[PDB]
Amino acid sequence: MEIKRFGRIREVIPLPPLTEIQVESYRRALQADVPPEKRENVGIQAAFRETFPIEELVLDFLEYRLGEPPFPQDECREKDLTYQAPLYARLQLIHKDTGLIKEDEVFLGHIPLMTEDGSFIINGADRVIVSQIHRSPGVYFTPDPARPGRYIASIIPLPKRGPWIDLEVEPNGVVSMKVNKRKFPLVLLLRVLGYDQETLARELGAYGELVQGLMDESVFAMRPEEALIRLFTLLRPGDPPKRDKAVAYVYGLIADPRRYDLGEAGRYKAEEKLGIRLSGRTLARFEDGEFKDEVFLPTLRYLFALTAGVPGHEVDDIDHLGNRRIRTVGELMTDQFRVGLARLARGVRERMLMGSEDSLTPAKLVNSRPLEAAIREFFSRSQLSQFKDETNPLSSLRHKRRISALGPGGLTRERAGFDVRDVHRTHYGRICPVETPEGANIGLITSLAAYARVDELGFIRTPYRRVVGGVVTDEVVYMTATEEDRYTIAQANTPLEGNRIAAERVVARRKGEPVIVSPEEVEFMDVSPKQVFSVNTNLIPFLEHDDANRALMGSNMQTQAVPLIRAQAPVVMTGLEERVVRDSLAALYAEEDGEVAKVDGNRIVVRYEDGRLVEYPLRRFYRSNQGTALDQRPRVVVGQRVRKGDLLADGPASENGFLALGQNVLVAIMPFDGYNFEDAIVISEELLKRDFYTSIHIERYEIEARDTKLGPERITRDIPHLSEAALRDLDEEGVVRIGAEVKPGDILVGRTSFKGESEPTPEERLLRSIFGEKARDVKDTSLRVPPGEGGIVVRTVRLRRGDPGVELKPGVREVVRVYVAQKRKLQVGDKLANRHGNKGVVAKILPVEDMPHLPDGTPVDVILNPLGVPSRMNLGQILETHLGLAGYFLGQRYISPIFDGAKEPEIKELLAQAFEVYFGKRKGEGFGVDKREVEVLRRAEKLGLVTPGKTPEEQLKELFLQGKVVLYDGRTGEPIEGPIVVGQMFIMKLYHMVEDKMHARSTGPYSLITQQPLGGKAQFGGQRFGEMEVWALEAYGAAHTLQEMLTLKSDDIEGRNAAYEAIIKGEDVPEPSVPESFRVLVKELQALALDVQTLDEKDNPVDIFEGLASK
Amino acid sequence: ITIGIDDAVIPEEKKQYLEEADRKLLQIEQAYEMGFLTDRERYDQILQLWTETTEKVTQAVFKNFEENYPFNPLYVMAQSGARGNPQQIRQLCGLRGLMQKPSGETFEVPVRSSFREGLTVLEYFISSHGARKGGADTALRTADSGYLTRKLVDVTHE
Amino acid sequence: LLMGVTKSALSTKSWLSAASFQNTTHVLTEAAIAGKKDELIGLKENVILGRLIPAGTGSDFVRFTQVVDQKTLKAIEEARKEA
Amino acid sequence: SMARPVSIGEAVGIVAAQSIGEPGTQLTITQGLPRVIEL
Amino acid sequence: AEPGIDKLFGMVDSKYRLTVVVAKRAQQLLRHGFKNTVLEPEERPKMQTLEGLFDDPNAVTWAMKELLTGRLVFGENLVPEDRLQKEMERLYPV
Amino acid sequence: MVQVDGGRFATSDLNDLYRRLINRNNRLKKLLAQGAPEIIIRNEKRMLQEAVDALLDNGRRGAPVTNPGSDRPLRSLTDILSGKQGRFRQNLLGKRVDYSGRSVIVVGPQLKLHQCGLPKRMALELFKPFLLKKMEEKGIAPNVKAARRMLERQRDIKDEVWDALEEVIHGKVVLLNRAPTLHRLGIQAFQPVLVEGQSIQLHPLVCEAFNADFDGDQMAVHVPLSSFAQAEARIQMLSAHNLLSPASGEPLAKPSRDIILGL
Amino acid sequence: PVSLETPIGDEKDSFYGDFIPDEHLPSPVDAATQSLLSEELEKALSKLSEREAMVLKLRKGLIDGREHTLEEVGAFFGVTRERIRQIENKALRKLKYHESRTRKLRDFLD
Amino acid sequence: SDPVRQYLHEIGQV
Amino acid sequence: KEVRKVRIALASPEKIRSWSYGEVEKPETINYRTLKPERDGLFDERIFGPIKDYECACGKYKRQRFEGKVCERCGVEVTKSIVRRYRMGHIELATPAAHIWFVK
DNA sequence: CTGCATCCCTGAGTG
DNA sequence: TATAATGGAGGGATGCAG
RNA sequence: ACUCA
Ligand SMILES: [Mg+2]
Ligand SMILES: [Zn+2]
Repeated sequence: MEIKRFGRIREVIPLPPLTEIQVESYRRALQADVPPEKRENVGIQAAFRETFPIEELVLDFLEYRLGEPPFPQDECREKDLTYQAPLYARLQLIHKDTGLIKEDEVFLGHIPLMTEDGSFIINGADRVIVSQIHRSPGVYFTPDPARPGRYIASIIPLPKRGPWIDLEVEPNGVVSMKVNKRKFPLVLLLRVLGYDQETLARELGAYGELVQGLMDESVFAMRPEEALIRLFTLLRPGDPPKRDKAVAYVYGLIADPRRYDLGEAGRYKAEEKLGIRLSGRTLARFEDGEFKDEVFLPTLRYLFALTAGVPGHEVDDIDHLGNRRIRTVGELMTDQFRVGLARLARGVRERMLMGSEDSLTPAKLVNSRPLEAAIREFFSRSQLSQFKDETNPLSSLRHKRRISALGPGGLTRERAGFDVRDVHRTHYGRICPVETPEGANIGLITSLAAYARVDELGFIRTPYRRVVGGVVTDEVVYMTATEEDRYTIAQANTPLEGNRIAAERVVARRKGEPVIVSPEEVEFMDVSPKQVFSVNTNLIPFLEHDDANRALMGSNMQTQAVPLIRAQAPVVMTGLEERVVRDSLAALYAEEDGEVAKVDGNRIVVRYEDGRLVEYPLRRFYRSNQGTALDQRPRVVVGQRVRKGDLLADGPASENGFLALGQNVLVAIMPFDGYNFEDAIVISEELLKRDFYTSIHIERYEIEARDTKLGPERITRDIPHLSEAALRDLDEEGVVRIGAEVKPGDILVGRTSFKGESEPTPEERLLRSIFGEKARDVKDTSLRVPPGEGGIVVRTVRLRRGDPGVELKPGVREVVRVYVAQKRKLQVGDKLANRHGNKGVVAKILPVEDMPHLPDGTPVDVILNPLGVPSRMNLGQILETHLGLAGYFLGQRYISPIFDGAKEPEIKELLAQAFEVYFGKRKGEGFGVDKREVEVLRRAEKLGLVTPGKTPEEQLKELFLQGKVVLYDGRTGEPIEGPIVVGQMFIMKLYHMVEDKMHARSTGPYSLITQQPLGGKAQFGGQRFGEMEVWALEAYGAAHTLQEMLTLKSDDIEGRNAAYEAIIKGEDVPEPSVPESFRVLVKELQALALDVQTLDEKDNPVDIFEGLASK
Repeated sequence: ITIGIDDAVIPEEKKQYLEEADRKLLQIEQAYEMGFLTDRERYDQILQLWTETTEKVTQAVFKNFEENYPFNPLYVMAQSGARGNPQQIRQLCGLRGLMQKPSGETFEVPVRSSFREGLTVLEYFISSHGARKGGADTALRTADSGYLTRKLVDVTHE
Repeated sequence: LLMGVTKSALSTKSWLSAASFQNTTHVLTEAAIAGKKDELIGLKENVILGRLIPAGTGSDFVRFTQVVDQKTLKAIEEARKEA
Repeated sequence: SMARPVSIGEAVGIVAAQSIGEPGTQLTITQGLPRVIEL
Repeated sequence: AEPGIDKLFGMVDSKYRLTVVVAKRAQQLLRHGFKNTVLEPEERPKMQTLEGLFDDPNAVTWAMKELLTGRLVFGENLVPEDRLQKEMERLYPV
Repeated sequence: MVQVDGGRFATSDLNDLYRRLINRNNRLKKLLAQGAPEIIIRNEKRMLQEAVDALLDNGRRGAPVTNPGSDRPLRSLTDILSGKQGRFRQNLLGKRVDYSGRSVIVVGPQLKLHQCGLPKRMALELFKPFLLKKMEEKGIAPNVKAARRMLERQRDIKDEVWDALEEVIHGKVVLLNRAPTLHRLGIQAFQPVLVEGQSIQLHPLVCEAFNADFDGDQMAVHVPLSSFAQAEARIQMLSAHNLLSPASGEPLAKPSRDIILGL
Repeated sequence: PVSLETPIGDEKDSFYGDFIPDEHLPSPVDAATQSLLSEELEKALSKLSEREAMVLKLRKGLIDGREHTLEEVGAFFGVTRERIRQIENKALRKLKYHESRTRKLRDFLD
Repeated sequence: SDPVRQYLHEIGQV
Repeated sequence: KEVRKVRIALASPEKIRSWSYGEVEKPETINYRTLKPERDGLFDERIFGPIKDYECACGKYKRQRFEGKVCERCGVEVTKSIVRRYRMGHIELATPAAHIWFVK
């Protein structure tokens, strides 16, 4: 079909590699494809260089190398393995006394490898390392909140890389330095650095009254050694002030590059703010036996010049994106690598003392367990390491571009006020102002802008076109916020004739401030509107017409869209739906030009120009992390000529290379019998008939048979006391057969466990005697289908003990996995949503005959209530519906770019072209205007919609240009008394489905200590009746219902047992007893040496333990 | 009852009020550059002018609805109390209005566009500040409200 | 004396209520020193004890109300008259 | 809730607390919920 | 709404006393198998099954209807508890 | 100290704190018996005091004692008693309960004010023991054990048990609740109408008191068991009996949205 | 072993031990089933004579908890051990017949 | 407040 | 009798010893091979009660016909296992220790 | 004034 | 059971004590 | 923690 795209803005550059923030970060961190001699001192190389040489025998580092993965990605996902590469390090042990050298390559374990799409495979599960925003290290100057005319100087290194130092001018006049919560006069530390009164007087004397507050005679009287011992006594009281100890401590605190590490960005920010040059990333140096200052004097000078009001000195905006930087995958992984390496170095140093001081190899000296433990900890249990969101490809694409202010080394939720969550003016082009979580995490979790990229220092940069004179060049400069604040940047929609600015007045920004400016003052220009918003936000057509609060929900809900079996791209696109499928490697493309040799459901074989025959296998019906089916379908035919970059196979939720998160349905905006009341949605049974919004979902079940002290657990078809009807679909070994239908209660894998030793009750003795049948040795522990689940068994995986290639955790004989899939049709309670924030649950599925329908008999698909539009102020869906009506009758789709798309006149023109097809067809078919159409036109000209006096066709066209049509009620056949908006809308089926969320419980599992029911549907748990529900029951005065909640329905053991027996016997429920959690409270208070006594009216003790706890 | 894009009716008075506000802003800038009023007084006068212009365009929206389109969907829903309030209808059909910086200080330039006309990327980014600030306000306020409710329950329960 | 809702709730005579509110250690230490006895007057105490709260159908005002049909009522009346 | 004299036994303090607290999330030139808590 | 709920609230000084009376009367009806009812055969609450009209199993509906009739007497200290229980067990055995 | 599913062992931190205490106490006794100098005895006594402090209230004084290879402080008795997760607020002033369920809500315009749509399977689970008794009264099962064994498998469920469940719930009411429960109308009593499907059907007029809408909200269901609880729910808690706000005295169940629009 | 207080999620809101059921204490269903078994056993034993039901109750431990030998039951009833064995066998015969007739105790065989 | 430092100080007195 | 009041008060060492069914003298928990509780340990059945209802540790007395009996061989009382939620132990300190609640 | 100690929404899902 | 070894970091409120 | 209300 035809695809019409609007907009006159020409983007000089395409979108960057959307997952490059992960890929390039990790590639720079590993440096695997760089030959070891040509590596830079970065990442793993920097960590090794920092940890070594280990001095004490001297152990030094030469070079590392990374091997090839022992298993591929698919095998890792299959076998619960980490996709990783072996790490080796060539170390030479040197004896500086002997000169002896023993060199060896030691194995340091494995390091997880990032896949092509920017994710990891940890213990079989896909995971993403979310980038972390934080304060950039450096030297900042903030206003002192207590004293207005004063300021605080803050020296901040990298996280975990040293203390924060605070320089302050105390009210008494002396300058204080704050380190590790202790304060002292900065003059003492300056004296340790070797400064004398002459130097300070000549250096800082230009700022009048502060240098005298800096002067202290007793400190200048004593030489730097006495000052060093004095400072050590101030910082470490009680520690005997041995001079070498003081040297070591002060060096490790300030001058040690191993214990103190300003950022490379920190060094750059310090050099740029103070106007100096750093020889390293420490605040001072230990050179020629003494201490030499680096940072302290420039910072103190800047502080004094700022306090004195010396011009050219400013305070720092700490939320400015020039002072806030991103730590990506490589940096966090390298930090944990460095920690593990330091622990390994401690082990090495301890080994260089014990044992034989002569016979030692690098292999004997190195224990790699700390390093492996640190890396495994980071990748498995860190907060920034998250379960990959692969609901649809866009889910993972967005997940990889996430930015978190939380996590280790960052904010807690209470530490986050309004300042951090705010949208800063420097977020322009860097951080999306729309896409952020609704609720407690708002402002803390954000998304990277579309055109943004993180530089090597960690600052987000955005592109701008250079403007010389009045001409806009095609050269683009990626700027940081700090450099962006220098220029006057015009908007991307400023009129142009050629490369020349065609407007006499342009809209521009100066330090984020909007301004009207002459074309001679234009230094740069925006690349595109797309650069201001994230990837998800850039997929919302007519975004300029949607309120931001609802566009947020649209962006966040595109993530939750479920891949449909008949998924299709929207009729109104933004132009990004192809590129998203491209960069999220779900779809398959051709490497070079060539011809398709073979097309199968499982594979595609292509013969390229090179003559080489390349076979691409297709992922078919694979289960994602969230249960959605990831499967690739071939889009080419045998003998087809393809070019470089042509589509070969469609991934999940993609149609011919375009992103397909939902379906295009014929929607009518009107109330309907209160079934769309309060955002609810009414749908047509025709949607289920033609399998719209039907999705495939796979669930994974697992069971282990292990060795017990009572005998082995066995996976077997022989299960005690079971009928052949129960064992029908199990094979010889006890595993359910592939293709069988399983429902709740059915057996997936049969298993027997040896009965725990137990004396049969006398009742069992008499029963056994009556029936004369021996009680079996084993008990039925088979895995069964939980309530509400089931489907078709598509796969079984079995792993035993003693078969080639597999080894389980200790004690486990065998493990069996069963994969069950299900085709889910749309039903009542499932959640739908569009890209504009309109979301609702399906409340009614009507038969086709009850659906409102067009005059030509076409029924609508979805009925949306118009009451959801005015308060929400998201008009983008309305324009989408109008343009979708136009494209529905013209048989074409559209690309309406963001902030530069189809405007109302063009939509009116397309609607006229569509009305011609919609009505002249009828008129040629030999039919005139309907009677009910005439009545609707009467009521419409009463509404001022159509001009009175025109022909019925002219008035119907006037209505059609407004996007409204005559609609017939399928129940009566009479029309709706007014013209109604009808058109094609793109609606998605979200991951929230009633089938997953419906749950109920009579009785079930209880907790160990509290004896209260467990929680969760997965544990068959009960609903929590919290404090506020108790408040509700109290305010109602419902005492017995509340007491049932507190006793019979939970943790009153006698009470609940007697209640169940009474109800199954038809008797009324008994009087409740003492809640077991109260006895738990009594005993836990006794463990705190407190006597809690229940007393009667006579103040006599009452035993709620019934003699069981008293001797 | 339905909602098309034409059901958000821009009053003819909007252009008149906007040109009047522009001539007034030019007068204020001229009275500033001649040193009659400070930066403070000029900023306050701009804010007040735009506030009164916003009120004027709101009243124009609702008067045009009342006189020429009394059965307009937005107007019916707002008047009946079924949905919507005057300020949301103003954002739909009039102007979006003044937005505030993260500091709470208000921008000199207002958002002249409405959601039917569509904003500019600059205006949208300017509105995002207030949107985010309101979201954070609600998120941090729910906890205080619940804490207060629990305090009151504990003090009045007997 | 005027004290806020927090201090007033912490100062109540019932130590179960105060200890279930806030500052559990302080309340419990002072109550254990004083040998305090909770009379189970309020609602939180009886909720902790799993008791029937002194409100609504649990109020002593309506709790002991009896129901009897006129047939059995008159039978009991004749039985009590003949004693 | 019934437009009639309250019945003996009605837990009145709980109703007071709930009535005061329920609109708390709606409190916004105005001091608002901080003022309510201050009082 | 429950039928005649306004008149039922009119019978009592406290709504919770109405609740107590209804609950205790329902307990009586359940314990004695509805054969202690003050209702007439045409006043018996009915329930529509697939077979047809049967007696309403819900004792609370029964008790509210009986209370609406006025043939029940409620109050405090009308009779000792043991004497009441045993005269009821004599008039309507288990 | 319990053995979990896979045969692994899980234990409380109080055991480790008690072990620290007992080790230090026995070491102190042995050091006293062997006549150690006063420096050693003093160190051991101070360690014993620190261990008792750790057992009673860890982190109260000094650094919190942690398990090896972990920064997680061990959970002492004081931590068990106090806090949002403490014993009082988690297990005493509130509990998880039996005979409760939860599902996504859907607007039920055809419902009367005192009614709510309840899914069939939810009702079968919530009223399960009543249903067993009814299936024993009718000839559906020989006894309660056979009725439960029959309900266990979903394919063994015939259509007469649904009629029996209809007979069970007759006249009874259930409690619907939506979090957050800000005022007493966050819980309301409704007569259940059994419905096919998995969604709870809520009456429109009560959506304002629950602050409920249908963009994905879920509600919890509870079954009052006794005749007393059922009477309390039908008389005091019934939705149709609470029409005015206890705060303002104004009508709370009143027309809104589409109703106002049409009128 | 591993700590029961091991956190689940990076919220402080849940523990590992909260997901571990109690397998020791009988569920309400199991206690109800055992009570119904005892009651059905007494119903079936009432269909015997008092003497031949008492013989079975004494031999299988339903009384006093211990399983008496044939000599002890015979000496308690003043008969010969062969006599008590015979009346035990005929009581078991009547029990099996009533079981085949009423099919009451089958469901408790699991 | 630090038991290790206190014990080391006590050790340093002999 | 019905509970009308709840009293809380300090506990003397005498009252603590009156609560205790025995002294936990060992830091042992359960045996590494048998998985049974270690004697004089934190889970000792001789102190806190039997693991299984009306059954001693070694298995000499296994039914309710003995209740209140204390097995001579293993030293466990035959009662309901529920007592393991109730019965307290105690540790006799060699030196008094301050309750931190009354200190901090 | 400074230092330490305490509460800071609920329910639900998943993992 | 014996070479000698000797110190390891971005909130805010109010309620206490020095 | 992440998500929903
Ligand atoms: Mg909602
Ligand atoms: Zn024994």
